[PDB]
Parts: sequence; structure tokens; C-alpha cells
Amino acid sequence: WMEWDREINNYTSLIHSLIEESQNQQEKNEQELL
Amino acid sequence: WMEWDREINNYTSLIHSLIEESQNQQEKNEQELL
Amino acid sequence: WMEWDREINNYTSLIHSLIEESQNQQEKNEQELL
Amino acid sequence: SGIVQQQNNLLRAIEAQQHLLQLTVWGIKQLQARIL
Amino acid sequence: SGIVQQQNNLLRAIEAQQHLLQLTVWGIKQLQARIL
Amino acid sequence: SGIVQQQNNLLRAIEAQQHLLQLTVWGIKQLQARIL
Repeated sequence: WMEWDREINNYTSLIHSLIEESQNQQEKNEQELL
Repeated sequence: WMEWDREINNYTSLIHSLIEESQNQQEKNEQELL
Repeated sequence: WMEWDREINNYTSLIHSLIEESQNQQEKNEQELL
Repeated sequence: SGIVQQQNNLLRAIEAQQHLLQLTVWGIKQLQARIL
Repeated sequence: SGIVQQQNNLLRAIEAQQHLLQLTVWGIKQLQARIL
Repeated sequence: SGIVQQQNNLLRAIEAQQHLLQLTVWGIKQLQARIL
């Protein structure tokens, strides 16, 4: 269970970064379309 | 646990709507390509 | 619980195939852009 | 086309994951009913 | 535009699923605390 | 390019979530083995 905890936070941090990076590229891509 | 239930249904309803909206835009985008 | 197990593996196999297909189309799409 | 194609592949991946999400919730509520 | 639009729809779907993922983890840790 | 770039970001997000999905299933089966 401690490994599961660390693996759960590890992937949660990568998913947060990718959701945030995507959020930014979504704004940039919408800007480039205009 | 009742809050978890409502939060689980709340996000499930938003995901259903987005999966359905995406399903429609997928058909529209495929049409526009042709 | 045995049905849940089979349904869990069934969807995991479809998700693996789609993640792999997407991985390939990602490389192909990056190639076509260049 | 490859982009529209990739989008389809992503959407199907999300829908597949959504089924998985439902199955894990069913697993959780089942275990919770007996431990709460 | 439809592609950028679809991307937004996909991203929102992933974020929604991420909340669902967090909720199931909360469910699992709750049940684990009492069964471990 | 930004679209192909965003697609990569989405795909990586789905793969990351897939790992999370596997981990929650492992959590569920572990708790189920002891409560069933």
C-alpha cells in the first residue's frame, strides 16, 4: 500500500501537469485560429 | 459517503454530456473533411 | 465479481489497443506535418 | 485527416476509460455496502 | 475549428474523468483505512 | 502543429490516467480479496 500511494501521487502529478499544459495549448491554439 | 455519491454522479453526468458532444463533433468534423 | 473481472479486462484490452493505435497515429501525424 | 482520425482514437479511449471508471465505482460501492 | 473545438471537448472530458479518478481513490483509501 | 502538439498532450494524459485506473483496480481487488 505505500507503493500504491506513491504511484497514485506520481501519476496524479503527471496528469496535473498534462491537463495544465493542454489548458495552455488550448488557449494558444484558439488564438492561432483567429 | 453521500457527498462522494453526489460528486460521482455530478462528474458522470458532465462526462456523459462531453462524450456525447464529442461524438457529435466527431461526425461533423468527419463530414467537413469530405 | 467474476463479471466485473471480465469487464475490467475487456475494457483494459480495448484501451490498450486504442492507446497503441493513437501512439502510432501520433508518430504518423507528426511525420505528415514535416 | 490524421488529426480527425487521432481524435476518434482519443474519444474511443476516453469512452473505454469511462466504462472502466464505472466498473471501479461499482467495485467501491459494493465493498462500501459491506464495510459501512 | 471543429478540431480545436473537439480538442476542447476531449480535454474537458479528461479533466472530468480526473475528478472521478480522485473520487474513486478517496473511496479506496477510506475503505482501506478500515480494512488495514 | 499546435493541434498535433495538443493531441500528444491529450494522449499522454489518457495514458497517465490509464495507470491511475490500473492502480485503483489493484486497490479494489486487494480490498475485495479480504472482504470476499
